[PDB]
Amino acid sequence: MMLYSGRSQDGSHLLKSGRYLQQELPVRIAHRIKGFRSLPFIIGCNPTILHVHELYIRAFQKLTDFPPIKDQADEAQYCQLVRQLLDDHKDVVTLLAEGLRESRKHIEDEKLVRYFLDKTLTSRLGIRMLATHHLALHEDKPDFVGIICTRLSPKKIIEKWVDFARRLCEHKYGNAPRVRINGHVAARFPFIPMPLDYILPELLKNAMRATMESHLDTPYNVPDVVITIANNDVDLIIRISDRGGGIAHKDLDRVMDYHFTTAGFGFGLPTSRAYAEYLGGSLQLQSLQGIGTDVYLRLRHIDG
Amino acid sequence: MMLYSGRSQDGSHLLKSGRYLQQELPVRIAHRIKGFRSLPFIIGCNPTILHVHELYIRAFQKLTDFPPIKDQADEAQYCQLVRQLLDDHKDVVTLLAEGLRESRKHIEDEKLVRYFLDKTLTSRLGIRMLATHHLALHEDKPDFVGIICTRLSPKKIIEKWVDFARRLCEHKYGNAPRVRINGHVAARFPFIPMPLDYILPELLKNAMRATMESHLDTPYNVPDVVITIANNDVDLIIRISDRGGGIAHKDLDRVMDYHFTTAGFGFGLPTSRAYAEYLGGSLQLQSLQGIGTDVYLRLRHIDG
Ligand SMILES: Nc1ncnc2c1ncn2[C@@H]1O[C@H](COP(=O)(O)OP(=O)(O)O)[C@@H](O)[C@H]1O
Ligand SMILES: Nc1ncnc2c1ncn2[C@@H]1O[C@H](COP(=O)(O)OP(=O)(O)O)[C@@H](O)[C@H]1O
Ligand SMILES: CC(C)CC(=O)C(=O)O
Ligand SMILES: CC(C)CC(=O)C(=O)O
Ligand SMILES: [K+]
Ligand SMILES: [K+]
Ligand SMILES: [Mg+2]
Ligand SMILES: [Mg+2]
Repeated sequence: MMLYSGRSQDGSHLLKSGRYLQQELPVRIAHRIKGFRSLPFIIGCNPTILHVHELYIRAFQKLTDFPPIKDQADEAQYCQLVRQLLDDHKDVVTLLAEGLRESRKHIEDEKLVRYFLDKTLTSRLGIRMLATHHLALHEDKPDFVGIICTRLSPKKIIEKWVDFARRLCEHKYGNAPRVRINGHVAARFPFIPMPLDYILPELLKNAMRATMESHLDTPYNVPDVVITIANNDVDLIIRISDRGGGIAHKDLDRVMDYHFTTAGFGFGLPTSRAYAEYLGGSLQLQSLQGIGTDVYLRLRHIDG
Repeated sequence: MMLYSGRSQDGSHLLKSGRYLQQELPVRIAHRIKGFRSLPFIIGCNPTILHVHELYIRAFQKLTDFPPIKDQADEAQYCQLVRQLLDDHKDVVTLLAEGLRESRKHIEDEKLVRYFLDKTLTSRLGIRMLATHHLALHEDKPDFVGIICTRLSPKKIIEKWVDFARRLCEHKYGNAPRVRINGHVAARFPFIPMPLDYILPELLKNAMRATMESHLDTPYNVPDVVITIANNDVDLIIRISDRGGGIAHKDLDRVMDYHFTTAGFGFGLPTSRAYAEYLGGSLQLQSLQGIGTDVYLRLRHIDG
């Protein structure tokens, strides 16, 4: 999958981009439909799963019904369709979580659901990146070409999600750990924010929850979460280290399972890992039981 | 393999211990000999490998020639033999490193040498622990039963090796990183020091070297190495985190190979990992290229 960095004045690059998207979306949607068609019958019969299955069929129908893009007029209407579909599918992760929660227990092969979700969610991420990139090409935001930030600061985007997670945490516990950021705090490079926008708040919420729940006696005084940025020519590494007591030995093999939670659907970790690996990186956990957890997010730098 | 914690007044436990050792050593030595007999011919013909092979045969001969232990008089002489053998074999790791260094290049299957060394070095560690434990049973050291410390402080033993590594480092570079220790600094529990005595200085030397070599402009002012102790009911975790620049992507798949070094034989990491895993734990590396490395040593608590 490619994100067109091309720019032009007649607006021809918008046409080429739209034509590529028009070519690409139906194919990738068809792959998701095949995934639904191959789900174990008893899972596929779940009304929420069926609802999502039908959304995808409906998406494929609308996309294939759209005439080949001939001019900017057509391209403009196609963008309307894509916006509609993006919105129609915005709750898909949540619907799948819900539909699978109970139903998947009716199945011996637990590998199956994991594979279906990894494949379905990462293909969806890719689909949404492509579509959103095309739409964003019409925008005149500085330092962006579509959804590509030409000079992303890891520190800045981390801070954005830190403020977000801290507010959620303060609402629930009356306080939140402070976050310190160190390492390559001045790094700036071309990068696509979207996956960080998913992953970072998931990891931050986990770290803050763990910290508060292990400090119930001193909610007014909890250990900082410490984030380290390492930027090299190959990848970006973001280490998130907390003193929230660690992931217990008895839970460790379970925490990367969809649905597993000690508490919201238990999707944060497996989804984040699937996204990271889909993009050529990884997500690794180091548990110091009794002390805390280090989470390492790695993402490959831009292929230009 | 079992370390007899039994104690008695007639000195009968020394007899039982000796009889067990007399039973156990020849068998385990015979296994090492089989390992030499199965080495690729061209490696087995290396004169240094042949020398080590012959040492093991000679060990097996002496052990099997020793009459069955009947009384404390016999047990005492057996201890003399064991002391001799421990001393005769003290340079074995170094001889194997040397004999294998070139010779192993004459071999397609690089898996072979790794397996031979993992197996040979860990079996040897076990053999030396057992023998040294028996000898130590004659000692009256407080807080020890043989080589088992009844109340080991991880902080204390870490500090011992910190002082050791720092002196080596200062000798070579004119300075050494300071080391801070945090987490469960007051932990005390029954534990066998011997494996830590191998592993800790290896990891500390790596961390200090990396730190000095990445700070050649400011040898008088280098970042601390930070060690975190986590003690729980399952394992002991010792995390050693440095700011020495990390292990490069191009080296990462090689650093756990025997002989691989960027500089002394390149044995520190693979040996430490083999020892940790032999004892039911592990050794894991997290590289933040451009920033530093976290090394996680885990060792299972005592099985009583
Ligand atoms: N930093 C952490 N410290 C301690 N436990 C954690 C941490 N991160 C995740 N976990 C554990 O992993 C489980 C799975 O996390 P996740 O997939 O994000 O789902 P959720 O947060 O919805 O439970 C959590 O319920 C929690 O028990
Ligand atoms: N903490 C560290 N930081 C950077 N590089 C490291 C670190 N630890 C190990 N290495 C790399 O791994 C290689 C292998 O280490 P090791 O097996 O201990 O052998 P040696 O120290 O003899 O080279 C080292 O040469 C070094 O390049
Ligand atoms: C292009 C849309 C159908 C978006 C999509 O695939 C999804 O979010 O599920
Ligand atoms: C008992 C000894 C022979 C010691 C040993 O096996 C060794 O160190 O190689
Ligand atoms: K989970
Ligand atoms: K090595
Ligand atoms: Mg979560
Ligand atoms: Mg070393």
